[PDB]
Amino acid sequence: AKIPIKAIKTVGKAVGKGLRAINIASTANDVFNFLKPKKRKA
Repeated sequence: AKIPIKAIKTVGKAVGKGLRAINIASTANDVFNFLKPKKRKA
């Protein structure tokens, strides 16, 4: 049916936001620990 380009783009958008969601979630991890100097106390 008339829905090719929008078909591949639609799926590409899913995997695109899905893979990224895992990325922004992956970067948030290392980062979440990146701002943790040796301080420890307070």
